[PDB]
Amino acid sequence: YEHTAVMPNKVGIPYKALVERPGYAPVHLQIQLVNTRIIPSTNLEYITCKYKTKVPSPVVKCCGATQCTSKPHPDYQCQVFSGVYPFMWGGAYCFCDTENTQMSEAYVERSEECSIDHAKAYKVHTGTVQAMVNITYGSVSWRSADVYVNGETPAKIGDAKLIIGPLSSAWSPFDNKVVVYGHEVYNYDFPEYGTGKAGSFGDLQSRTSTSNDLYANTNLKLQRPQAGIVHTPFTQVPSGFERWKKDKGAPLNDVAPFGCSIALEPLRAENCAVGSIPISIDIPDAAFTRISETPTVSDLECKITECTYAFDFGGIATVAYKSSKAGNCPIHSPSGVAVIKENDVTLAESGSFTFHFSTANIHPAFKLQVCTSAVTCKGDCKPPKDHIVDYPAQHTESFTSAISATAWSWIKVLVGGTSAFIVLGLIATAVVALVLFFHRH
Amino acid sequence: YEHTAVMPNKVGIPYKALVERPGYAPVHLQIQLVNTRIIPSTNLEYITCKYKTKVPSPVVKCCGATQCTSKPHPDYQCQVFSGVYPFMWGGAYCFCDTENTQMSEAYVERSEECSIDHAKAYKVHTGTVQAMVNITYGSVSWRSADVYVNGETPAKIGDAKLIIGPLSSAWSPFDNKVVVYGHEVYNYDFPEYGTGKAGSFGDLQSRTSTSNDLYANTNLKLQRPQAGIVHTPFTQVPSGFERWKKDKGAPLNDVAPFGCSIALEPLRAENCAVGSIPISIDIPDAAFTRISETPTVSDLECKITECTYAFDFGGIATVAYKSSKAGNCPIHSPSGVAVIKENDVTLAESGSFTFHFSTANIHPAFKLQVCTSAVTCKGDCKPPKDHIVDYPAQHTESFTSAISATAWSWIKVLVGGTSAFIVLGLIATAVVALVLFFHRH
Amino acid sequence: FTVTGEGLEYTWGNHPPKRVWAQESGEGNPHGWPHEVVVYYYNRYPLTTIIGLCTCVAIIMVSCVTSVWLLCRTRNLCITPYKLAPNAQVPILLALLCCIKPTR
Ligand SMILES: *[C@@H]1O[C@H](CO)[C@@H](O)[C@H](O)[C@H]1NC(C)=O
Ligand SMILES: *[C@@H]1O[C@H](CO)[C@@H](O)[C@H](O)[C@H]1NC(C)=O
Repeated sequence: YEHTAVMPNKVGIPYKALVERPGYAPVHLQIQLVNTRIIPSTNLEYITCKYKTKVPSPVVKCCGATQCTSKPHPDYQCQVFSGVYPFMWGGAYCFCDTENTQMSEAYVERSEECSIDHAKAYKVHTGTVQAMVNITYGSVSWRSADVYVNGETPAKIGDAKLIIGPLSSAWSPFDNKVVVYGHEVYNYDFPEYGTGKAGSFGDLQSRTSTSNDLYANTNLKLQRPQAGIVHTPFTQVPSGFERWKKDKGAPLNDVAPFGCSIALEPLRAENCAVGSIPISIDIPDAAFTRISETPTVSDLECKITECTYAFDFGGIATVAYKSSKAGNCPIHSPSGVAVIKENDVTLAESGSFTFHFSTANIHPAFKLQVCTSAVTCKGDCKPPKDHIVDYPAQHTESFTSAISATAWSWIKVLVGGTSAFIVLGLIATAVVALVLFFHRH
Repeated sequence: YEHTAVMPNKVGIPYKALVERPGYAPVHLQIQLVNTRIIPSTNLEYITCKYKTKVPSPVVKCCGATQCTSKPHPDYQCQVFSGVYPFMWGGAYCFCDTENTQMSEAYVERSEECSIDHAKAYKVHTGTVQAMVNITYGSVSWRSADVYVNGETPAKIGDAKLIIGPLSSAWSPFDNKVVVYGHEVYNYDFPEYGTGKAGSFGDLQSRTSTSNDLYANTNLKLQRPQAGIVHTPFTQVPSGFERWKKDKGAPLNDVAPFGCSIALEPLRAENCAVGSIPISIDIPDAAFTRISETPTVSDLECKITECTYAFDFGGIATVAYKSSKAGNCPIHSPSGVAVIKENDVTLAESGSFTFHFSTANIHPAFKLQVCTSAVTCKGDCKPPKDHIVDYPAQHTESFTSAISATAWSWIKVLVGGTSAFIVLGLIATAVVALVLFFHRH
Repeated sequence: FTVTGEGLEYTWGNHPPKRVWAQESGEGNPHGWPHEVVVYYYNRYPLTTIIGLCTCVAIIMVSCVTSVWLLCRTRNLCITPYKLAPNAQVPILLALLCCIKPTR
């Protein structure tokens, strides 16, 4: 039996419904999300890390000059400096005063920490969304399965079939380009490979962590040795990766709206409340019992003993009850006014049971079903206290929730007075226009 | 210099232009596009093939009754047939009269032909588009290169930067559901995982070619082994692959519009002649030449010697040129009215050379530029007398092509006659409106 | 930190993040007298009560002014026939309702 609904995309709180086949005892199902993951399809543009500017040992020729040549290396620089006259230990080294030239070449390469820490540039697409759902229905205990949230893919949870999706909103926390570092992601607009800007984020761009090719724009100037000593002095823009680490933005793990943590291994966006999901569940026919075997309840009345519109289950009500036979019966309130904590209630012959609920209305007028029979419970709630609370709201607020049946009375008397004066003026015009336009002749 | 243009996304037609950076000779550019590879990103949803029903050996327990569990197997049946008297050779195989057990286990699994043939079902996305292109500029010979069709990709063809901007139209032959079979694809919706309709397509649905889970759904039923012969008679719907082959639709490649052929191993539609392409080609500056070096050409006179508006270049014409000095000229018409067969003409003095061209207008008016000069020539063309031929259309037809310059005269004199008659009326109303009203006065 | 009904997640140092939700528990009495009513709803929904009050004073103003205009119009259209004709009898019902001076 196929039953369709819409459930809010809110992870913790269960979603209770009563699927009802006429002629069978209505069986009570519960759908609880425990993961909802927005998994984008990504590809690795490149990775970046601190660089190391290795300097080969310079070649110094006496009484004669070498020349510079170019080798296929990232940010390779050669500069032959003249008249060096080096002074090593154990005497001067190069005989000829002047006509002494040092090659002094450098080049840039991935540091030995790239393999450990390295930002990864990713370009993301719409991707897919999937979730872990926990199902209960009738006597069948909780059974969990992973489902794809799209309108088509079903999932055989136990013996029921479940189709979840699409999300009502296609929102995803990730922009086109993202960068993952450590365990946090950033919505950075990283330079397209091969356009690095010498020290802001792209200064080392290796397609993969172990790619021989490498792009490097560290602005490696090569200064001359001075004072007759042997070394290769270079000036260089500091690591763009270091600058990025210092001036790193707030991570998306801390800035994402709707409150979803970012996990890493598939790059999920986990458990954020955007919109709602349709539910289409096919309950097995074998889980439906005939009506005759299940209690039928009549002569009902419900009296809300206590109720405070707190986030938790701050409402206790009792129901006067007469039945056809003893047994266990499900309970549910279809409307969004109140959510019932109890699912089923044992029922004697001509007893009176109690149930708990959470509501957001000052005046919770809601309808409650007990085995195909509805009762209206009115109550009058009272303000909670203690302000900040650690657990989420178990109910959904509506615009007409806080009106407290005197404020209703006030807007009633106001609109009534306003309309009454207006209509009185209208009837005044009628009577004057009647006695005068006509009825003077 | 950078030259930008747009071009028909046609497969054999060359696209001819002249780059003109001032103070230099015009230089002749040719682009030829030799395949159009529209590569859609796809995900394999599930594969399918003929089923095969393995019926393990029945359990014949003689006196008494066993029961069998639901072991997890695709579309598994197990039903105990009570009251069996299995009567083999050399004795009946059981010593009881009645109260004997025939367990009738049946079980369905992927056939071995699935290894070699399988209608694998994908889900098409937007993907990327790329093409193999062939350039010719100046005196440089032909230079070919594959290119991603998106503005953001240098794609250096030789020594020039070629940027091919995103294809004007985003049409793709493939809908979101495609099923690949053998050497062809089908634009068919596929009842996806676990929605198998039990007998048309999705009788078997295996997540990959070698997957341990298999959503068989084949409506296997088991019957009583007749008359005490040991066997497991099973009745069930024939294979969905059978009926899908028999009632297979027309393959997409036989239905794909815009002459779109399909290849398989990237699942790409080639030669897809929809819409147009922008082009931005940054040519080397060295291939240019100073105008002051270039020959002067003057007193140009071109005469069409015979034309007939065929697809192939069915017009021959002659240009009498007078010259400054030996040298090369490009000749192309800057307007679509003609397409010139000859890329370059390398030319001596004081002479009269012939060029072939193709056109559909019945009085072409090409303005053809020889060596940064101009000459306009026109004349009658006649119907080329073949009906259907196999050469595609070299020229592009425009609406003002077929009018035979008497019909042009006819519509001109007609529209003039209406306009002048109305004008004569307007003049008559004005002149009576004044001569006869205001002057009598 | 202004914690709304939608909740607030705060992380302090290396401590694990903590989520807090602000249940709609304000000052003011939803029932009883008007002043307590308006203060309870102002603490609940500040902007909504301000615009709602502004709308309500606006609608009562325009209705009251239009009503009094209609009424005074009718008053004129009642008295003027008799005003203009001083020597007739002014019917007592009209005399008291479209309340009138007795003319000479
Ligand atoms: C489903 O809910 C039950 C009860 O709340 C719990 O024991 C079980 O662990 C849940 N499933 C998963 C996958 O967490
Ligand atoms: C480029 O065009 C020339 C024209 O003759 C052709 O020979 C050549 O094969 C084309 N390039 C490629 C890669 O086919």
